[PDB]
Amino acid sequence: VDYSVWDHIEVSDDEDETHPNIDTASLFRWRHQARVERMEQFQKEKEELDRGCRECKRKVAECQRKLKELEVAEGGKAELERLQAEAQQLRKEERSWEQKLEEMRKKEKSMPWNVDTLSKDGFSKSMVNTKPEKTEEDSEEVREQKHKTFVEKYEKQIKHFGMLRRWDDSQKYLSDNVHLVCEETANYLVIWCIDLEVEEKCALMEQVAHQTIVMQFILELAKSLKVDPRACFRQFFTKIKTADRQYMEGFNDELEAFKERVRGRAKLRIEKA
Amino acid sequence: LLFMGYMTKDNLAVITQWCEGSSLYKHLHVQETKFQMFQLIDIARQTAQGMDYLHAKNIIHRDMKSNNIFLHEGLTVKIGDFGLASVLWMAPEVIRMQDNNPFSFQSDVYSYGIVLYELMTGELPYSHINNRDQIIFMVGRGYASPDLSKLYKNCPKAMKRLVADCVKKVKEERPLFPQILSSIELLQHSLPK
Amino acid sequence: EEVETFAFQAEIAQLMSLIINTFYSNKEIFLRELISNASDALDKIRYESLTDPSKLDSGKELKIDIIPNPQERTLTLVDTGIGMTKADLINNLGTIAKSGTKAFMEALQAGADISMIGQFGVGFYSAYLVAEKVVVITKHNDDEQYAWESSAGGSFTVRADHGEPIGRGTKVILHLKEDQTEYLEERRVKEVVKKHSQFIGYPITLYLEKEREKKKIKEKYIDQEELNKTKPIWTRNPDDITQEEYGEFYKSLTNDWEDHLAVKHFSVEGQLEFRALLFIPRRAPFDLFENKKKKNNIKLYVRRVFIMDSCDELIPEYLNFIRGVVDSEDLPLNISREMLQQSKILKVIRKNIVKKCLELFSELAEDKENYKKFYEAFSKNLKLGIHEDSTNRRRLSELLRYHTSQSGDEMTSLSEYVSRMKETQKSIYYITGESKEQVANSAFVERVRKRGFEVVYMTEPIDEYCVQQLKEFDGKSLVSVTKEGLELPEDEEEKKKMEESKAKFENLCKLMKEILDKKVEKVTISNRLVSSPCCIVTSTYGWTANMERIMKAQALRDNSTMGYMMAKKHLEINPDHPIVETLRQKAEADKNDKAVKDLVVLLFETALLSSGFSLEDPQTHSNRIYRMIKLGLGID
Amino acid sequence: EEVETFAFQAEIAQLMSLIINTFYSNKEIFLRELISNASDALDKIRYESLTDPSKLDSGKELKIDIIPNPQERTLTLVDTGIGMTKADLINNLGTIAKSGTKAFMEALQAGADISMIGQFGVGFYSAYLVAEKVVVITKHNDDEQYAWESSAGGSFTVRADHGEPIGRGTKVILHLKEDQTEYLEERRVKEVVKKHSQFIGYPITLYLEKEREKEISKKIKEKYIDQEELNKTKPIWTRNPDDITQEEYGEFYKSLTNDWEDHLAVKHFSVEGQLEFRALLFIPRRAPFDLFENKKKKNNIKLYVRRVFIMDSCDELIPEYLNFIRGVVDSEDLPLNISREMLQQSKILKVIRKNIVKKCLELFSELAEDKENYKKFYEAFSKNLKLGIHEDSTNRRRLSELLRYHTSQSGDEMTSLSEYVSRMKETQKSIYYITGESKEQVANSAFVERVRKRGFEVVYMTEPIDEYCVQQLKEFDGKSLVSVTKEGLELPEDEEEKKKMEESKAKFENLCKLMKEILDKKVEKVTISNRLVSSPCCIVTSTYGWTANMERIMKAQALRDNSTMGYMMAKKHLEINPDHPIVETLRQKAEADKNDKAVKDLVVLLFETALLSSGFSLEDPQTHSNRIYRMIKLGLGI
Ligand SMILES: Nc1ncnc2c1ncn2[C@@H]1O[C@H](COP(=O)(O)OP(=O)(O)OP(=O)(O)O)[C@@H](O)[C@H]1O
Ligand SMILES: Nc1ncnc2c1ncn2[C@@H]1O[C@H](COP(=O)(O)OP(=O)(O)OP(=O)(O)O)[C@@H](O)[C@H]1O
Repeated sequence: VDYSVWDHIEVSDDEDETHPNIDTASLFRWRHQARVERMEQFQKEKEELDRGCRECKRKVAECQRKLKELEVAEGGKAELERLQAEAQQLRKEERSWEQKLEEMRKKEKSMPWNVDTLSKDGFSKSMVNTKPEKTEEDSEEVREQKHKTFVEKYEKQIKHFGMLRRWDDSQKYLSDNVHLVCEETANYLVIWCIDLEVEEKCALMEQVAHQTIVMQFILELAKSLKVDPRACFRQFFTKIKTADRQYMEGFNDELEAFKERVRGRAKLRIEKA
Repeated sequence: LLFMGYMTKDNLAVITQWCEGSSLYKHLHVQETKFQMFQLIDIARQTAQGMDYLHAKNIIHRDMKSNNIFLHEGLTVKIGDFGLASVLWMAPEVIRMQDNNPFSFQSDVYSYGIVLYELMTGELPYSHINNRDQIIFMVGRGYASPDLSKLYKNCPKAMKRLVADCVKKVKEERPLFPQILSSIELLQHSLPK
Repeated sequence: EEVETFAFQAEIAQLMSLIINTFYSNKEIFLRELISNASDALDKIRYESLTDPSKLDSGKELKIDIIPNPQERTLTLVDTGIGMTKADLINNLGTIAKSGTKAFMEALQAGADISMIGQFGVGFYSAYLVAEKVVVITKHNDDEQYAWESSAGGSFTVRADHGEPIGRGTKVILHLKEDQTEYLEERRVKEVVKKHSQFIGYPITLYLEKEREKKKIKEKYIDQEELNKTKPIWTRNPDDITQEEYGEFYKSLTNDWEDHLAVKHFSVEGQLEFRALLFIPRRAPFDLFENKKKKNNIKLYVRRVFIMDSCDELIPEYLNFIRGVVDSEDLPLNISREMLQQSKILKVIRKNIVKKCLELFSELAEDKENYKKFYEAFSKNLKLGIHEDSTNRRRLSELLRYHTSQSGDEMTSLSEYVSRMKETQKSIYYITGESKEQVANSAFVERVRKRGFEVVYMTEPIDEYCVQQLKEFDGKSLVSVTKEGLELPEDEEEKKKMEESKAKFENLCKLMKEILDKKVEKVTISNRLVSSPCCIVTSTYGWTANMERIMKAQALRDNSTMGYMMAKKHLEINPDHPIVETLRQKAEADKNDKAVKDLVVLLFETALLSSGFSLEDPQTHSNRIYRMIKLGLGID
Repeated sequence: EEVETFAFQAEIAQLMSLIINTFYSNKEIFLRELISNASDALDKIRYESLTDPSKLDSGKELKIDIIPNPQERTLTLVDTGIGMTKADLINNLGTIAKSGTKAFMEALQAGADISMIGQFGVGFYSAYLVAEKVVVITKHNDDEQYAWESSAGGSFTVRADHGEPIGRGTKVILHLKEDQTEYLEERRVKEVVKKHSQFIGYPITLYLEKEREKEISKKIKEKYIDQEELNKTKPIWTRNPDDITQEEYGEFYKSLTNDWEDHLAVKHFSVEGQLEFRALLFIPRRAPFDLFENKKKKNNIKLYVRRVFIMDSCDELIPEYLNFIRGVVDSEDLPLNISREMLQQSKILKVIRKNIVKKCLELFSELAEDKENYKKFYEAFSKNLKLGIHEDSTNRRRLSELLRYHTSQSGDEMTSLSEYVSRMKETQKSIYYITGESKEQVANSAFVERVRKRGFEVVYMTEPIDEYCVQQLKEFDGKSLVSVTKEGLELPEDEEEKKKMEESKAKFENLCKLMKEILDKKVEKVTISNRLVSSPCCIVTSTYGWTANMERIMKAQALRDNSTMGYMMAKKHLEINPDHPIVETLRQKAEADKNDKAVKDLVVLLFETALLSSGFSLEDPQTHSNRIYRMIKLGLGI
């Protein structure tokens, strides 16, 4: 409702405020040193004001004490009258020093903010994550169990990708559920496309095969970039949209080669059975 | 087969949003790169506006000279003081140290005027005297002023009055930047003449 | 005189028009505002419970439910907050620019243990940005159920609810217009709540019909809790948080399952107060320096509510790899609560964040292998910061690591180099090159490696920019071995050699200047080579051959002033090499010999290749090479 | 049933607090608001003049005056506008969201000829950002003047105004806060007016006293000076492009972007409909040195709505490669923010940018009709044009025709792709280009001799941006670009040369395999083809991998990922000229036996020289230098 305390801030290394003909690197110094020297003068004024306050307080304290002592002792009436005027002068000095104090307070109110006065440090704690690294590739142990768990839990998603044809929709839908991006997914896609051609569904095999071929180059390019495929798959369809003619023919020929391999493997499986 | 994959177009973006450039310095009078009226008037105008900028921000330079002035290939002068790289470039108020803080706007204008004199003469002020022991004496007395017999020929005479009234020691009548912009404006109008 | 004191009025119809149309620039913040209001209601009712638990005898759970419905084109937002009575239903939701949250907070001033979001009093009316009419059903513990309803016409109808009762809280139904039907999809609302109000302090629950029932049935509603799954970690005190919680938070923040290298947690207090959390990614993004990614790293939060993402005033560009969340208690916000009314508070936040980041980097230095990984990831950002921040260049300077002569293939800081530097020298010797082996053995390093001096290798083009500002270190100037006038601790025998060689080797050097007058502007003798006879050094002012190459091969570089900063080359002949001695012997016989100058030009071209310069016309070098090989094999 | 209708109300104090606090990010725009309102009053009175000129007896000029008074610390703003009566004073300046300008617009009476900048009714209260107490003095034609006054305390007073009289219009007085005193100085008001209200039709005249009075035959510096330098620029885009001459455009350009000379070319168009704006675009003669310094906070195109500044150029206003275009874009009816600093519907910028891009591309195409001016434009903006080729995927076809290069027969002048196509032989079906580092570097090279001897024209491309451009450009008028640096170059071939190549393979396959073994890792393939005449060996790159120039350009990039380059190598393929006597002189030497140190030495030397002549850079030049040095030693006799 009110923002009257955040209307005066002086940042020293203000990147946006500068001059084209003034060295920004060196301009950031005369602003900083000016801020520091202004703060130092302000602190000096504070400290001298405070000693002045206590010294005039002790002045008036001993002055009242001496006034009482002179009043108690007889014969010091003339000295008491002189101390009356001296005391009044001391009160004038004290009330003037309090005036200096409230003017100093007003100056501090008018003092623009800075990084050092806006906030003071609270607590900082730096933690360095020391955790084991590297991965393993094998057909057993956690990897096979990972295959089984992921195929059992997310059969619907991988099947719906198997029944997909559009690139942009595939990109968006995986971007919603990027967890599907993994080597195990590609392995099961290949195996179950093999199974589909074992069932002899040629059109369904091709529809599944294009989609299965999609992530093979994604995995290859992820290996090339040394970044997990979950972090580089989104751009792949941007590349295939802006793909050169040779990339188109390469995608087509890999698709055809994988189709022929799948057909041959399914024929061998049928003959064996 | 798996083939090679081609792919390409990974990060072939034009990441060249950066900059690099610097001419050299401004200490060309020793280098002896004498220039004409146009360049010196332009440099004086640009340094004037630059120093007025800090004068407005209440930032006092005081120690600004040929070694704290930087030229650049964009035909711009970065008067931004380098920080490290002297004598003979001060004012008598600084030398006497009457208040131990000569740091005032009039002192900065005095420094501006004497660097203008140095550049428009192409020579270091008080070149005839090269001994610090006597140089400190003169500036401690603060009476004499440099002559203007080594002016560069064929230029508007207005900056001769500008430097002459910039170097007088009376700080109360020393010219200030609000009229200094007018001075350089009439200088650049007087450039063709 | 006459004085007529009045009171300011407000045209309510025009005020509603302003709020609905020209007040908020993004129509999808209405959901954020409603979630904020529901969080305020929940905070109020939960605060009232600690004084007397009997308050919560209308439903113990505190939650927010979002119930889109495309069968009615309505989106329902139900919470179990405090609700609001008839007087509240009039004042709060009928008086524009009046907040019951502010009234509630300013009332206590002793139970300030809570911080509820809202001080303006117009946030609810942003609901009309997507819906023509809104009906509000609430039930306070003190009053009965009421049905607030309006269509932003200037009047609202309040009646006792004649429908299904609720235990407590509020029930906002948004009869959306046909233009905002995209807000009824799971993905859209999920995106909105994840972007703006995913860190609210209360569970947020969706409710959609997508559950397949076993086989043709799909009428089960999805009780999808995952809108506020991740909870604000920086709120909890760090001494109670291990690396596991930080790791889970970072993994959920990046939407990618990878760990984080290090985590910095700190806060400041005073007039400005913020609890900031900064993470160093384990690896670098593949598009860290792609400009199309703009700056989407550090997010500003106010009371666990998002305001603005990474801005150039929030964190400097070279420090855009470090990603985290910044949350503050008090800040001045725009009416839309999307920008700050004071620009320079962002700059102050940046000033503190940069200092804390540099302290984190300095802390990382102690761990050898971890700092090795961090350097191999972000040395480019470190050197870019050295170039950019003149104020922090000093702090970034000691974070550098380089291959050196005496370190094999391990990187050592400048502090280690100055530690191991011989007292006889006062300069840091560095070489700016292109490859590891290209600088490992080169004509400029022979003498230095012979005398035991160590030189710092700089194989990346980023150092070529960095070194222009890193002109000194610890009071010692940095000088390159590829520049003219290399200073070297000299010996009396060495200077005697030099002075006799200048007189002895004047004829052939002036001969080189005569034959090569427009290509080489100085030929002299110095101490740089042992096993090589010629090298091309650059003047002290100009561009190193590598520097010139980098400038020439930049994509967007102006060529008009490129010719200004051409390096002025300097041939350097190693007198101890037999080639130059025999050449001088041949020249002494005659200065007009064909072979003498056609060998001089070949030597100059080969040295130019050895010095990293690019040949103006390599075809001349190639064709002279084949002509000389023809005469070598004697086939004319 | 039990319905009970109420009426919406408001909290006036809180609403004032919101208006003062949470709308305007910059405290300086109070000046913009007040000047806009004064211009609104001037527009109202000017329109009323067209129906009745007898209501202008009190004041005839239409002027806006600012008179800072630092001694009193008040910044007045006088105007001879329409003024306000008692009812208008208490309604418009007393009611939030009540804007009498909108109501006046409603009473247009089939006379829609003026553009009235006011819709909200909150603009006036911006003065409380910097002023603690606002005093307003207005005088209508048919009413006595009244002295409106407030301090945003929720209550305002109206006075009979027995003070100084004014003929017409209003006079707002801002009693600035004790700290917001920086807005009295000439510099700040000048900057604010130039930034926001520089294009107001009515003359805004700043007033200040710093004149040095003449003294001749003392030291007087107190004399109010009238300045109109802050409104000298006049909107010309509001006129038709037919009656404006070139010198007017040049004057406006030098007054707009401060450039010494005039413009190179101008575009002045407008589109009418649901989205109406008049766009004026210039082309600077010389591009600034920091044009591509992208940390400059782009401000080239200034979006004006109803002659007042709204926002600087954003990424969506104009594409990056057109950042050199200087000018203004002024519209009439766009939804503004409550702060009047941006547009509510930001998706309309996606239409403005499309229209501007299309019209500026049409401007560029039309400008390519006079040789001298187009050459001057190209010399300074070829980098931008090729950047556009690289970036835009919708104007690439249109943008391609505006590209110039040196060719094999273009001499020292640049010629277009269309002209080369016109001079293209029917036997060839490709465009031949070379990507090197210099004109002379590619003028004579191992890849061009054979082609230049035959009947094809080659296109020289030397600037580093050319490679970025040509990676996106894949065809031109149905003719595909082919680089001479890349392997598998296709030329029209007769049967005689065909069988000559067949015998050449049958004779040199042993060479191919043997120096393939010699260059085990340094070279992938060794073959022979018609690319060389007087050069024995050249090395070409792969079909999709980066060429040598692209490799060098990427390895020179300051901010690049040194993990992606490693697999994106150039598959170097050595190519031999079988007619050169060198490659057959060692043919017999290797035929006698496979293992000879001499043949390996010459093979390595030739490979290194071809690498240097192919534009590649040596991994370690010291080895080449040392072997050259030893060879010179042996030749000289030492
Ligand atoms: N669901 C709700 N439950 C309880 N109180 C509510 C609810 N929605 C609105 N209110 C009341 O309405 C008042 C004003 O509503 P509004 O959301 O506009 O203000 P606000 O919460 O202060 O937010 P803002 O600061 O964004 O304007 C609030 O202070 C609150 O008391
Ligand atoms: N200086 C002035 N001269 C004449 N009329 C004025 C002046 N200042 C305000 N008004 C009157 O005040 C009313 C509008 O005031 P205000 O500036 O707050 O609104 P607005 O300009 O329509 O809104 P906004 O600028 O926020 O779009 C109109 O009746 C207008 O004539």
